[PDB]
Amino acid sequence: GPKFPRVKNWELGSITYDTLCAQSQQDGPCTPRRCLGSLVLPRKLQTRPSPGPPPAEQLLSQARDFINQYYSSIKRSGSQAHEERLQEVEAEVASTGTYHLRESELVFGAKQAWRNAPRCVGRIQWGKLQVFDARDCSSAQEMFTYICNHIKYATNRGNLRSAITVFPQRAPGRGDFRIWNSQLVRYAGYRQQDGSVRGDPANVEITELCIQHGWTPGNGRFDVLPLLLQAPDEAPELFVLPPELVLEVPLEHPTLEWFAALGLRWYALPAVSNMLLEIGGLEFSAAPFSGWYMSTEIGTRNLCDPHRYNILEDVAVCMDLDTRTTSSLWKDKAAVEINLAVLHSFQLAKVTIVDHHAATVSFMKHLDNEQKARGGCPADWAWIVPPISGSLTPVFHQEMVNYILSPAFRYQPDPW
Amino acid sequence: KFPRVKNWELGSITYDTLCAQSQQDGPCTPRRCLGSLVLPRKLQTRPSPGPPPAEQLLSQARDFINQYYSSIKRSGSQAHEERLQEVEAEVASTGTYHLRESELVFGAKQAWRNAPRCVGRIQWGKLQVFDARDCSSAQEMFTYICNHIKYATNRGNLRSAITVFPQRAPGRGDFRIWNSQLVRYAGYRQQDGSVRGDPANVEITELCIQHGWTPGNGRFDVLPLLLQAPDEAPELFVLPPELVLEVPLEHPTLEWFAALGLRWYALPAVSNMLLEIGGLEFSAAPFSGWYMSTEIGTRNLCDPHRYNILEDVAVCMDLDTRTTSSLWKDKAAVEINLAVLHSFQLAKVTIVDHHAATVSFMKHLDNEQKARGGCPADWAWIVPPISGSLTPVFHQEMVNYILSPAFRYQPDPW
Ligand code: HEM
Ligand code: HEM
Ligand SMILES: [Zn+2]
Repeated sequence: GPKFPRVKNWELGSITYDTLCAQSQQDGPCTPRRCLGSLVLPRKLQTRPSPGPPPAEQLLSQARDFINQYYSSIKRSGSQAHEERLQEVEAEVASTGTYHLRESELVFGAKQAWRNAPRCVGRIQWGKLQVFDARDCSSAQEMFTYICNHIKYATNRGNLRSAITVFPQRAPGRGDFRIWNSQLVRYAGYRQQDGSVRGDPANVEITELCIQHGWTPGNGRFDVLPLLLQAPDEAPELFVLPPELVLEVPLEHPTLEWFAALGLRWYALPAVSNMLLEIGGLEFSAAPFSGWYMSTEIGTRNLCDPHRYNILEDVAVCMDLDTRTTSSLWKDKAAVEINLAVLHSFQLAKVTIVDHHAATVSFMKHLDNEQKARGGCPADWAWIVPPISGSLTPVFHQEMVNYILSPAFRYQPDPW
Repeated sequence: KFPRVKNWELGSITYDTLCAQSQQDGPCTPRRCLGSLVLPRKLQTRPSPGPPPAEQLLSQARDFINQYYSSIKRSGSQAHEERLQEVEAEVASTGTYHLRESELVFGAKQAWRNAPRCVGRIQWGKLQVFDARDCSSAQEMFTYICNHIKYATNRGNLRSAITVFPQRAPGRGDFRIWNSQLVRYAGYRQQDGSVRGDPANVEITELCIQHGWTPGNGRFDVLPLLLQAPDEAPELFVLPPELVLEVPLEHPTLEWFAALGLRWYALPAVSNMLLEIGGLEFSAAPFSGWYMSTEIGTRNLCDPHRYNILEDVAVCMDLDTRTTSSLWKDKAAVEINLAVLHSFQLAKVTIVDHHAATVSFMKHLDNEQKARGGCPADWAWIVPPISGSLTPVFHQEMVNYILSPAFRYQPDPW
């Protein structure tokens, strides 16, 4: 049949062929000999800091592909404007070694990067992204201003709006604009004398970096961390987010009245700030983006991972479950109630959130839309299927093809 | 060259060097990963009307023989040398060769050990191997199969086993078991497309009927076996009821669960896969172990295209099925899995929960890292269908590749 990957949905028995993968221009980590699809950070995309200017011949090809993508999106491929733009880009790279995007090209590129993200289950929303152009930013202080405005706009008192703020692109010999923190909102992780951790263990390194840079630490379990912002060729500067700007939700349970006594909580805005946005070969090292949470991220991963808050046993004990044996399914029961508490609480506080059932059903719609629009959709099964009740959702039974398309969001090395 | 493998829960790292011994290609390429696909597009097992290239077969045979003698610490011995000559001599003159029982036993265990989708491999060394290569008819296949079932069931104290029927031969038809498993519940299509029983077994149910079976009309009617000897139409055999151990499902605290009339068989025995050892192919080699509770409680009973009982259980529990956010599906699923564990435990039938199973698999990974420098594993199949990240394997990166001896899918015989 068709010389493309055949994809089956085992629930419905339907079949599709992915032809979009034919457009991938960047190799992944797999080979016919072995599959490395489960690796979180395979040395592939990894945007290792490439100081010296990038080969003009390579950048040019990437730039042309992106410009072609842009003109195709507005249905003017081959037009005079299309060829003239191509000429402009080639001329700008010729005399300067790099080039710059027009406003509309950046908006298109940022949305495409999200659309192309294989690990994102919320892509049905890809067309609705507020793109803040901060390419005029010239200092760490100004970065903070842009970031605070982003947070205010995106949070919108609980009715969250997806958004991305784009700071100046990378340039040869010159330092990068960087946000040291992995997310705009992170809870401190304080190493204890006995080796344990109070707070979020995932943030021990950034917490210590903040202290090394003048931050006076607290001693709580949910202390919001300050931001370490870095402008070109300068040491990072510390900035404390005004409390009124960081919306949080105290967690309570719909029927278990004691759950609220646990003093648990989480912040409303998920905003990734350490990834690199790549568009037409241009690299935006500082381009924080945010959406809204799927409840399992908080209730299952953040609160129950053994290496995170690890609250499973505490909650199970409160529920008076038999934690001495696996067959009682105490972990399963506790996790369900914790996830329900997250949903209930966000709903009570009128803060946007989506449960894993609703999110996956919407992602299935997205796959259908994309099959028609582009002939496929790059998707990472291991990241799309939720961390709890996997097979109870539709995506579990849907085979997926994973590949890299650009524009794209990529991991990049830590600045320190 | 060698992939770095990290466990995100513990921060530990290892390097898989075993993957270098892989000689068979998977479906992935640097351009795109097809790791989530269930069946191969090409990695199938094409017909065998003609003898496989002597050179290819010979290289596979030698490699296997080398594996075998290394396992008994007699590599380079006189026995090793002479065995290689025997294989060389038989292939050169006949285009094929035959395994010794001791080698078949080693090969079967290795095939299990190499299965990337199996989370129960810590048990790989404990496998009862029944040599059924002296079988010449469907009737004899039935006798062997019944004996396999009796031994494996063991009154509830399940024991892993495999029965190996005659290997495939050039230009001759294969010995085959048409059913995907030795124990399967019928799936009867009714008036308006709906299905009574197991929807996964509609096609096989109809085949049985077409071949003379008198169909029942229940939700859990055990199907008869369609056994096929070379180039003969399949023959129908009804398994003696006393040989098929079943477990009535009830819940530890929910009195009404038993009223649902749910049940499941004790013995999971895959019968439609091919066992490949040293280039030889065994088209009929049913193998069995014991169930992990999620297979029954989550997939078999809750999959939308299976018994799909989630909503019935939810209503009996008086849950709010009005919206997804009440997590009624999650609550119902947990209780259903608890009922499975409780019931099997009560009936004294071997079963393992997903937490205990994954912990043992993590031990297996460590054991294999020391013994062979790695372990092929398919993440999507190792991580349980419920409570994925609540188990250790979720946080463990895995490398998937094909090693031989191996169990592989093959075309349906009809
Ligand atoms: C509208 C709400 C959104 C929802 C519910 C959603 C949900 C998710 C989830 C559940 C993950 C996996 C998280 C993990 O397991 O670590 C994810 C990953 C991702 N999402 Fe979305 N997303 C949304 C918005 C966005 C936006 C606005 C962007 C970018 C413009 C985006 C870009 C990505 C990327 C690049 C990843 C992978 C990051 C990584 O590899 O760590 N998402 N998303
Ligand atoms: C002793 C207890 C055992 C347990 C608890 C166990 C558990 C499992 C589970 C949970 C699966 C995935 C099932 C699915 O999702 O469809 C599986 C697959 C598999 N197991 Fe094991 N296993 C055991 C014994 C065996 C034995 C005895 C063999 C072979 C001699 C074996 C060979 C395999 C193979 C080849 C697969 C993949 C089958 C397929 O592709 O559909 N397992 N096992
Ligand atoms: Zn792969």
